This record gives sequence, structure tokens and C-alpha cells, in this order.
Amino acid sequence: SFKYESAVQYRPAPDSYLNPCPQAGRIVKETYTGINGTKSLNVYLPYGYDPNKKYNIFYLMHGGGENENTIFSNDVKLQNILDHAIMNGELEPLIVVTPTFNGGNCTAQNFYQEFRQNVIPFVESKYSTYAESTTPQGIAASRMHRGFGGFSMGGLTTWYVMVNCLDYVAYFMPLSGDYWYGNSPQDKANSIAEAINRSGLSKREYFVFAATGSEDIAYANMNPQIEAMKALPHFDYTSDFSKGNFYFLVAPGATHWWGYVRHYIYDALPYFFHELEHHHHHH
Repeated sequence: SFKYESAVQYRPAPDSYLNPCPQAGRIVKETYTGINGTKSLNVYLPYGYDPNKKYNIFYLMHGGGENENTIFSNDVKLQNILDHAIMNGELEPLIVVTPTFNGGNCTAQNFYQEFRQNVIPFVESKYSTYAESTTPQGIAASRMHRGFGGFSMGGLTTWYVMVNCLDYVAYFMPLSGDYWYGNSPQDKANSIAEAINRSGLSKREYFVFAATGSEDIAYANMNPQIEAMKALPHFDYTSDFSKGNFYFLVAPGATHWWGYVRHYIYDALPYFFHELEHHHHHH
């Protein structure tokens, strides 16, 4: 029974959500070959996953020095939080994918190209998303059911995905990372605006839920960028995505550590994928 709030506040998951849930989603290790050579990712399927149904899909990127196994390892345990939240009805069932920017010519900045060409067709040909095909026209037609997020260097990845993939992705979750593209915060905001202009999309067709900690170094460059974005007509600031499309959650006292950042995903992910959803829900 999720309901939108207009200014949602930081709230960690209870400590019991960090322990294994008996209603556990299956995690599948996959290997594929793309423009950056042979690489792996993990796919989280919700408990009761039925491939005759269609699922929203969220792709989630690791930070510097990490890999495609980090988010579901003992150092993070995001699957436990997902399992609990789905079981208790706080979060609608979805597929969550944890890829990597490691390998070949791949960098956090350039990952969007591999994302487009290899990762979406590989994953969404095998698993049941709202994509009816994985041609560019099929991917673009299911964009309201696709999201991208990430932490630190994976937050940087998210910003480059947004500016190059608005045709394919409607929901964005940059966590503790800023957009390195321009010599001022206004250059950053203007580049995002120009990408939106080129896409032809209305303000009801893209959504940005950013977050960091008040004690995370990422705040220093994120906050000026967010302020420059708020001044654009392209963004209506509120966490009530029935009305607007842009929010920045700052967790008091939180440091640059997955121990906190996993809770940002707990807070924000329930806000995604309801606008023009195919179920009859009152939020």
C-alpha cells in the first residue's frame, strides 16, 4: 500500500531487513559477449517470478573498485532488503540487474554504449520485461518500465545513461555521484536540458530521484548541480511523481558507504514505475 509523499525523508530499512528472507528472489549469474568482450552480470528475479507476466526492470551500477557481484555480496546484501520489501508489499515485484563497467575498453563514462547494444538485448531477450522485442523500436516502446541507477562512479554512469539513453529509460537514480561534463554546474544542467529537448519527451515522461549523505564527499559537487537543475523548466521539484519529476534526498549523518546507500534504494525504489502503469493502483 504505497502512497506518494511530496518531500520524502531518509529512513533506513529496519535491521531485520538485512537478514535472509524465506521468500527469496532467485539470483542468476549470466555471461555475455559484447562490444567490450566477455563480461558477466547478476539478475535478481522476484519471489514468485512468472515468465508469462511482464516485470519492470531496474539496472543498478557498482562503484569504483567494485564489480558485478558487489551489490548482492555480504558487504551490501541488497537482495535481503528487496526480498523483505516485496514480501511486505512496500515494493512492487521487479527484476533488478547488477552489471559492471569493468573489462575491455569499458569505463564508468562510456558504459551506456554497451548498455544499449548488448546488455538490454541480452537480458530482456531471456527474462520477461515489458519489451515485446529487443530492436531499438521495441526497447524505446517499453521505456516507461525501465530504470537506471548507481553509486559513486556508478552514479556518474547513471548521468551519462540519462543524457544518451532517454529514448530507452524513464527513471533515474544517481547516488553519490555528479555529472562530469562541463566546466560549471550550469554547463551540466544545460547539457541535461539539451538532451531532453532532443528527445522530444514531455515533463511527465522522465523522472530523476537523486540521493546522497550529508557526510558523503559527493555532496560537494552534487548539490550545485541539483540547484542548477531545479532552475530549468524541464524539472518540477517534488518526490510526488504524480505531480512532478525531480527530487534530491540528503540522509543526515550518512557517509560514503554502501551500509547507508542501500537504504537510499529502499527509500527511492518504491517511487518508480507507477506513472502510466498497466495495473489499476491508487498511490
